[PDB]
Amino acid sequence: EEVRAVLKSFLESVIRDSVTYTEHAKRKTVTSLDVVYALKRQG
DNA sequence: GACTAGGGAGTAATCCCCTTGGCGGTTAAAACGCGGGGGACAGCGCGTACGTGCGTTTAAGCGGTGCTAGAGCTGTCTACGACCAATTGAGCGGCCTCGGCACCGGGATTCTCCAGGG
Repeated sequence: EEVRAVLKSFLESVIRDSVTYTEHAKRKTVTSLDVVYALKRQG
């Protein structure tokens, strides 16, 4: 249950950043560059 | 044309305020030490909550398919942004307050310890 909580607290952000990338991409399809760009900001 | 008179600069003396070192006096913070006690931790017991073996199924990968709506590039124009300065006012550079902040006292209030009995 705890690891379920931590994944719910991690993946929602690592897909919300991709959502913002799609918003600032005029693009309905997630691509590798956009998702990796939104992802690497974690560290 | 020859020499005369006066004042700010050239030379110089006065003042004098400004600091370099060392040394002594004195308060505050840091430095050191003890009695004792509360925090750290061993020894241990256990139970119950997982560590593990095996039966019996749903499900991701498998193997393939038929396309379908969103993504990349091809012109093309045109609304707009980076190119001089006048401006003139939005705002900063320097000064002068009295007020909120600084901070401590008298007191009410509150937080804590004990040796006993209750």
